[PDB]
Amino acid sequence: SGPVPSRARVYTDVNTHRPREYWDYESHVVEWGNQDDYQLVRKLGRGKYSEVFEAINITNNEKVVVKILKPVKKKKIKREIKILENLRGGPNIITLADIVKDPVSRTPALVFEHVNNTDFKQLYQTLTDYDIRFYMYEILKALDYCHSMGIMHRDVKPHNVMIDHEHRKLRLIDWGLAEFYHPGQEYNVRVASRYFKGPELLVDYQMYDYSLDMWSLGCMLASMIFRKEPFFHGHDNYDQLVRIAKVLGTEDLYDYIDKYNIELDPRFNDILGRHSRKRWERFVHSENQHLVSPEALDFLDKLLRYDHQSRLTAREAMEHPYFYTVVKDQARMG
Ligand SMILES: N#C/C(=C/c1c[nH]c2ccccc12)c1n[nH]c(N)c1C#N
Ligand SMILES: N#C/C(=C\c1c[nH]c2ccccc12)c1n[nH]c(N)c1C#N
Repeated sequence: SGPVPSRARVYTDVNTHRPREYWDYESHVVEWGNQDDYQLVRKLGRGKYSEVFEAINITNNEKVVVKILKPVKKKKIKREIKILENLRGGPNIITLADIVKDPVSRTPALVFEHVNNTDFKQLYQTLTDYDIRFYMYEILKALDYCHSMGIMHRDVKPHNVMIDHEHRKLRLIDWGLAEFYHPGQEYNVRVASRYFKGPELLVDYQMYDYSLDMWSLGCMLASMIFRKEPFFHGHDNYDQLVRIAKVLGTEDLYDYIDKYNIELDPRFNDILGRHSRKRWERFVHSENQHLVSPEALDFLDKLLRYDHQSRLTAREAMEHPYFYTVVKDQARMG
């Protein structure tokens, strides 16, 4: 007896009514820019499948970021490209400025707009209550947009949210794990960073959807308002679910498992133990209380739910009273 099927309760059939070309990334034909337009300046970091450089566009002296892709399935590169082109211009979505390659070796690279980021390990220490509300709202705009365009990000975490704080400018980056949502599809659960993996991933429930990103977002919120990063700190994927259970409680976890007829690894129920659901107020201390409000705790509570169908959508989240003062500020006459 296998697990009960599931489908997204929003944007379920966005890709269904799109032209095949929209989601059939395998058939996408890349339009290549010119490699010689860019000069590498400094290495910023290294992914498992890429190397990331600060660069300059020499035709206009603008800073950019160049991500050189290591040898990998072309299918994976084409998926990231198609997704970035589909979402280009969307609110707080990183802009893919160009796609280039060594014309002889064919080694390809993605070129992005530059964000003058403050590393989150430094920045979050200094964020005010209003700053958190504001940037959470910006992330929600990006997620509602990509979800409405039929795409799951699947790697929401502080490292993938670039913030130029003095310009109050936020971009959601690294779309390398993102995928098109098709109802009934069984997806790879090996996505997202350990600390931001939703319960569905940790229990190997493959028929997940956009709501995975809302779990990850709730993990970020908790880490910001409680000044504990990451909030759920497991030592491996099994222990990650234990850390969640110690806060959300084991009864609601086993209710979730039961509802979807999920078969848990035998090892789990010995390490999961029995835990009451904790009040979110328990994590409020003198040092973080200026970032916590009844509205913050109510909002967080509505994101961090075992049942993916029970989590707020990005659109529902933007309606929450937590964002009242932010929404007025955004109401811009310009
Ligand atoms: N240096 C160097 C490399 C340069 C490039 C290869 N394509 C590119 C496309 C646009 C801009 C630079 C390169 C490189 N090629 N292959 C790697 N793994 C590299 C590294 N680092
Ligand atoms: N890593 C990475 C990326 C950006 C940065 C990493 N450290 C930084 C330090 C200062 C300024 C920008 C970055 C990045 N990855 N993908 C993109 N589109 C990016 C942009 N911008």
